[PDB]
Amino acid sequence: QLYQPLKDREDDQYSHLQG
Amino acid sequence: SMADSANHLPFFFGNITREEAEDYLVQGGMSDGLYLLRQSRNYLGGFALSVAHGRKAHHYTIERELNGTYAIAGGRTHASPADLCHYHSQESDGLVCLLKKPFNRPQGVQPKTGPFEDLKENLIREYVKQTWNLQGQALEQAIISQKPQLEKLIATTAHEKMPWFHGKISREESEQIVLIGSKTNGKFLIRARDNNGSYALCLLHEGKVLHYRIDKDKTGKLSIPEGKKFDTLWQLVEHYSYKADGLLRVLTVPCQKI
Repeated sequence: QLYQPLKDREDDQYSHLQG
Repeated sequence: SMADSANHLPFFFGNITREEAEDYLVQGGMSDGLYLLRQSRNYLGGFALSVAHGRKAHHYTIERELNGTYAIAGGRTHASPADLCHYHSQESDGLVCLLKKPFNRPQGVQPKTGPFEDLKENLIREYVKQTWNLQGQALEQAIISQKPQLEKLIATTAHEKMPWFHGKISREESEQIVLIGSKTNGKFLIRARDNNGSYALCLLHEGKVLHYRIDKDKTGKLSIPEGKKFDTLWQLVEHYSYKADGLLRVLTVPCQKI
């Protein structure tokens, strides 16, 4: 394959305004 | 607007990673409403609010809005991140909890800066001097009078001058130039593919050159497919120099030009 794909990207969850 | 171009709060760590911010929150006890401020690593002029609650870390991106105010997505705007933090110490207003206790920089720890932040003021000075033919006070006044616009421009162009950026060179030229000299793992460059903000990351892994696509989406954000999104290439390079995050390995030494 000509361009390498990303493997398993680390979990990187951003918090949102809520309640 | 911030009082200065740089943040100066005792609980601002500059451009530390999420992981370094979490390590500092653990060092500070991970008490509910313990918090620090860091520079956003993927939003230009942005910040991130890292706060402990429920023995977990919660991370909020604070964007710089077009008018020079700051806001978490969908929140009220504030003059500065200092104002944002003081406000959220009085009203939760959507945050997981009240901010109770700033975690301050330990004694003699300074805010972290990246390569770009260390070059930024001098790149702007050189641009105004050469474009407008100004010296001394006049130069200083001109920088100040257009500081915000100058910061946006230098951010969009600064990559061109940085050691890992080789401009418009072919896939073949890139493999050839990366394989010259010591086959140091993580040796890398970025090249342009067109004039329409499409690039490639070329990375040396066990004596073989890998190519990853870098694309500008419809927002103006650069990313490797399925990857973290950035406003600038220098942000992308700083991120993938800290951790692989899906690459076969972390970026190390920038491939020297010729």
